[PDB]
Amino acid sequence: EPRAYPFNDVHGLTLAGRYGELQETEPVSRVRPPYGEEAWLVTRYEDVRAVLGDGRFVRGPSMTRDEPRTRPEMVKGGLLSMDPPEHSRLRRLVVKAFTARRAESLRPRAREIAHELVDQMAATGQPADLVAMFARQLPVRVICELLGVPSADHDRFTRWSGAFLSTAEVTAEEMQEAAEQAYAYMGDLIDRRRKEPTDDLVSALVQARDQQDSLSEQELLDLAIGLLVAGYESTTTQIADFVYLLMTRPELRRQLLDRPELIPSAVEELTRWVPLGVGTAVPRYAVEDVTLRGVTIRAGEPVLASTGAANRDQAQFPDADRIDVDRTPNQHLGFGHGVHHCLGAPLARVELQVALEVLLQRLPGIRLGIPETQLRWSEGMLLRGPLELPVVW
Amino acid sequence: EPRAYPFNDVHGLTLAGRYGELQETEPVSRVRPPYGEEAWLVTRYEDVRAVLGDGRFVRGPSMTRDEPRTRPEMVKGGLLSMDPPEHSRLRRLVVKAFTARRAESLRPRAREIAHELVDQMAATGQPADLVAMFARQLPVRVICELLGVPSADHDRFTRWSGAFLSTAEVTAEEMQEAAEQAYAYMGDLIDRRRKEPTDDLVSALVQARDQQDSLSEQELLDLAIGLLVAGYESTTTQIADFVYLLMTRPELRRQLLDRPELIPSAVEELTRWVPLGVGTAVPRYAVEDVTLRGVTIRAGEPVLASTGAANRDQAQFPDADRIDVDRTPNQHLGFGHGVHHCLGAPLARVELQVALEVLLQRLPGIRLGIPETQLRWSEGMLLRGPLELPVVW
Ligand SMILES: CC[C@H]1OC(=O)/C=C/[C@H](C)[C@@H](O[C@@H]2O[C@H](C)C[C@H](N(C)C)[C@H]2O)[C@@H](C)C[C@@H](C)C(=O)/C=C/C=C/[C@]1(O)CO[C@@H]1O[C@H](C)[C@@H](O)[C@@H](OC)[C@H]1OC
Ligand SMILES: CC[C@H]1OC(=O)/C=C/[C@H](C)[C@@H](O[C@@H]2O[C@H](C)C[C@H](N(C)C)[C@H]2O)[C@@H](C)C[C@@H](C)C(=O)/C=C/C=C/[C@]1(O)CO[C@@H]1O[C@H](C)[C@@H](O)[C@@H](OC)[C@H]1OC
Ligand code: HEM
Ligand code: HEM
Repeated sequence: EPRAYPFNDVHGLTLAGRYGELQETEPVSRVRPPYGEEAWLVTRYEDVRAVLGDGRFVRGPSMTRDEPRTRPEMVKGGLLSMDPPEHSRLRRLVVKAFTARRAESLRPRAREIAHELVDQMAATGQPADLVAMFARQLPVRVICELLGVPSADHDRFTRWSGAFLSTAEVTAEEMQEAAEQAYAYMGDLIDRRRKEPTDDLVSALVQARDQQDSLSEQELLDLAIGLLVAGYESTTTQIADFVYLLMTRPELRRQLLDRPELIPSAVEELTRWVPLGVGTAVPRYAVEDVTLRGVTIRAGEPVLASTGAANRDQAQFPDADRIDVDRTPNQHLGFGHGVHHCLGAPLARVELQVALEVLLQRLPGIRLGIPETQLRWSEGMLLRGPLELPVVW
Repeated sequence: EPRAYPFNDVHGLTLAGRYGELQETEPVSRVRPPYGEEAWLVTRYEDVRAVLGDGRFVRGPSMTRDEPRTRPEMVKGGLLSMDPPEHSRLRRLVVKAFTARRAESLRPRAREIAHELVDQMAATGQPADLVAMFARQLPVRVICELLGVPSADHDRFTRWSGAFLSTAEVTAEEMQEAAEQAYAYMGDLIDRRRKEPTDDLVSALVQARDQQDSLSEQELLDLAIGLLVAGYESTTTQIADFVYLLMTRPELRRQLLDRPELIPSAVEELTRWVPLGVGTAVPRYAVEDVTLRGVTIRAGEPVLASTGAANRDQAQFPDADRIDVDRTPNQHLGFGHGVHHCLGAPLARVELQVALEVLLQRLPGIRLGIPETQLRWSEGMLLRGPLELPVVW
């Protein structure tokens, strides 16, 4: 009797038709996921937004419950699993050091990195795999620059962080040693920035103060690693998805070639339109009985709030299925909302603006080097994107 | 400048959002297929119906053209490769023998075969592969019945026919040997039926006459074996896809369990809704310059008419993306239209109605035996449906 969920087919970026049907007829409904408990699905923009910004919906039970999810393991911990007030303290300290200014300051280095990755693609010659060569490379190198990892070490961060990808084919024993080595490096680097501060993020976290608090050694170390993981896969996938769309939606490519000044606005409109997630935001749990648009969610029931479906909700975005690079307003939920709203978002926007800008500067004739019927899509089951994008230009 | 086409991915039944965009803004557009010549893609119901019904679009050049298509080899020949008047002669004789009345008379043996397969499937315990044990078994056995293959040879016949499926893992030599034996067998049976007529279809085809004309020895053979192939894979795949939908859409399962008399209507509505083909109907070729929606289609250009998109057109079907078993009217194009309209359609309706009726009658708790997200999909590249459907009940 609950619907089998996810609805989205991972082999592509198409929004499941069942969402539009639910948004009209059963905006809060019962779903059964591949693993974990039955849950409530929330689909409309107002409701998704209410849920994510209502402190009555918490994340803390995720530490002990059998969470609704697509994969048999549970991934627990980090900032996304924490509730106010301990969440709030870490976040206040991180957003103090990790500011929009600091994001903006990395644009010139992000462009240099993107151009170097295109040079390497030019050198290997066509067709070249935009996924392996650019999308999987840029986000992790940019995050290494943000944190302050010396560039001599960026190659091997890339290799370690690759073990933490939901698409990775690694043994659990290889992934564990990748994690031990990553942590050991970062703990060492935090210790070097303590004794001798630089202008990088690790130094600024070591010395951030709020009221009278500061991050502890372990907090620093978890938060640095977390930012790397949080920052990598989601950015890589969304680059791969945006290029894929530029290659398959010709009116969109033409527009941004004609008017590159529309790129920042195009990044917001694609973040809105691409239903990136296979399913929803990580489950929230009702702290007490709450009524949501006539349906009572009892205390402790999990809620799956779809930002995907929300961002395509006709009541909020007129002609919601149209990509309109000049759409205003565009208050989308693609970076979340409320206390857990993406703290990487100013940087992710810079990376996505730079990726588009540079790719269209360098490879304006870019297109798929294979038929779409032969694209391989990711079956990681967390985000939707291509495994390889062979391109010609 | 042409888009790559097909847009659909093979691994599911998702209808590409680009189809709706083209239906609104570019209902006749240039595309490039994975193999063969560039072509015109037609997507509105009116237009696809007009193409398929209009004698100016012929199939004869398929015999010598580099046809737009999804697999490297070409499958040419059979009735579908013919034009009036030779097509007309063959068809008139076939539908003389192969009547709606003959197809209905097979309902009670189809039910018996279906119960037998349910019994065999139940005996292998749960979970059971609904595809291998039921969907790939019913259509070929019923075509065997239709033709008058004696029931003792259905198992061998099923093994030969199996070699012709687009999913088949056979070598070239294996497929040739299967064809050669299937030809000799069918040859032998035709001769046996000429000497001693029975009430089966092979007998009716030997005896059928029209304006004093009749089928030759070679024609009969190729029509007989042609009916087996046209009738096997498509009905098997549509069984699999209908049952997959019933197991994943609980309200649809519920309505048909409550009201089995809705089944006929449901088979129509699902035939409409399911974009069974990866791509379009096989290409038609304009005999002379034709205008279609104000775009000039030059003589000889291939024309890809998407019955998948047509059946999903909002201009024809209110709420076209919604499955409504009581949809009326439902003038869908899932069995083609015009002179090459599916001539097995009455029998396919019988098989699909029987497949639903017997499974829901015997296994009313049937449901997936693994998460939908873990289903494996066919990569035959022609029709879409699951490779395997582990079920429990
Ligand atoms: C897809 C991105 C997402 O990926 C993840 O959640 C990472 C998932 C991988 C698959 C995990 O590794 C697997 O663990 C299994 C026990 C064995 C698998 N192999 C060995 C066979 C192995 O691959 C986790 C456990 C890996 C470790 C290093 C980890 O904790 C990674 C965390 C990273 C989380 C993320 O990078 C960020 O988390 C996501 O952030 C989004 C913004 C949230 O919306 C949400 O997205 C779905 C949330 O997803 C759970
Ligand atoms: C998707 C359904 C479609 O299947 C097909 O079209 C299936 C075609 C498969 C994919 C082909 O098999 C491949 O051939 C390759 C050269 C090698 C591959 N292996 C060995 C690596 C092999 O798998 C073709 C060649 C199979 C042969 C036996 C064949 O001619 C099959 C024809 C079957 C046609 C169909 O079963 C039905 O299509 C029929 O096509 C005829 C040509 C038409 O006249 C018409 O039949 C009346 C039409 O039905 C309405
Ligand atoms: C296109 C790229 C990105 C997308 C689409 C994205 C999306 C999101 C979303 C939707 C959330 C909220 C999840 C929820 O509430 O369930 C989130 C949180 C978060 N993001 Fe991102 N993100 C991206 C890039 C980044 C980057 C580059 C970083 C770091 C540099 C980052 C760091 C984080 C962290 C640490 C959280 C947890 C915040 C908290 O719980 O307080 N993200 N992101
Ligand atoms: C659900 C199963 C079936 C579906 C969805 C289906 C669909 C179709 C379609 C859409 C066409 C027209 C294709 C075109 O014009 O390009 C066609 C043709 C054809 N069908 Fe079927 N069909 C099915 C079952 C059957 C069966 C059981 C038989 C045999 C008894 C059969 C025999 C044929 C033949 C011989 C043709 C070619 C007709 C001609 O060219 O004149 N089909 N079918």
